[PDB]
Amino acid sequence: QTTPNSEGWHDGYYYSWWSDGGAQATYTNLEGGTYEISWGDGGNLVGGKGWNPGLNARAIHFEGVYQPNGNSYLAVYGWTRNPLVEYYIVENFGTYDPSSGATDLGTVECDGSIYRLGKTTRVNAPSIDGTQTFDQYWSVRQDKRTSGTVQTGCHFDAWARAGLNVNGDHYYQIVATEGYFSSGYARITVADVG
Repeated sequence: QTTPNSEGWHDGYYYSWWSDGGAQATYTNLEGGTYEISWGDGGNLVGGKGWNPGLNARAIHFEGVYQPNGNSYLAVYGWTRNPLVEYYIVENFGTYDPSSGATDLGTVECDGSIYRLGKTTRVNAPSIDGTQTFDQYWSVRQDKRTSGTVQTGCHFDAWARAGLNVNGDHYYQIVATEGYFSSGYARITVADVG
C-alpha cells in the first residue's frame, strides 16, 4: 500500500513525507530523530526528519542504513520563501546524479569532500505553496557516504558566492531519503551536533 502524505512534528523533530501515489511505500516515524522508509517501484517519494525552521548554518549529523536499489538519493533538503527555493545537499545517490542538467556553478570543499554546485528552475511546478515557479539549488558530494556531519553554512556561503539568493525565510530543513521508480530501504537517524 502507501502511507498517506503527512507533515508536522514528531518527538521534537519536524518531518515531511511525500509521494506521488504511484509507488508502493511505507514511511514510519521512529523515536527521536529516526525514521524508516521501505519502497518499491512505481513513482517518486521523499521523506525525512529535521527542523522547521531551517538555519543557513546548522551542523547536521546523520547515520543509519541506506540501501537503495536504483534511482535514489540521501540529502539535506529544505525550502525557503521570499524567494521560494528548494535546496539539496546530496550526500549519496544510487544510480544517477539528481542534479544532472543543472547549470554548473563550480565547486566547493565542505566536510572533507568536493561538492559540485548547480541550479535549475522549475516552472509551474508543485511546491509547499501550491503551483509555483521556483529555483532549485544543488550541492552534490563527490565522495559518497552514509554517515557524517554536514555544516550547511558551507553550502549556503558557496551558493551566495555564485550569486544565488540565500536570504529567504526558512521553511523546513530535513535529512531526506528519495526514491524514483526504484526499490529500497532506509533507516536514518538525524541530530543537530552544534
